[PDB]
Amino acid sequence: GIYQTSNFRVQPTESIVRFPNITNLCPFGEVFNATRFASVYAWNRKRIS
Amino acid sequence: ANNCTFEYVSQPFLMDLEGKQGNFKNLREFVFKNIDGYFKIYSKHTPIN
Ligand SMILES: *[C@@H]1O[C@H](CO)[C@@H](O)[C@H](O)[C@H]1NC(C)=O
Repeated sequence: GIYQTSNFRVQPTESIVRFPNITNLCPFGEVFNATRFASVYAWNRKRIS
Repeated sequence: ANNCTFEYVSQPFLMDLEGKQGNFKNLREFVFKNIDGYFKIYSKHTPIN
């Protein structure tokens, strides 16, 4: 007769990694490299979102 | 306009330069929302007269 013993499935060859970009282009760069830095007593902030 | 929190800048959206005389009425619809702290927005531009 015939007996269903096991299975032989094909395994994935590899895995592809990348990002879809999406909400992007951060202006975060213009924080550290700038001009006219404030003083210690003066307080400053720059929200990034 | 004092007490600030956030300021986002983008180019104009949903506007063109078309010149015609006749029946070309259009309808613009959005979905204003506020969920999870994000004022979500869904839109569907449906030019119809
Ligand atoms: C400030 O200078 C650094 C040094 O190379 C460089 O990353 C860039 O010109 C400025 N920083 C940013 C975040 O753009």
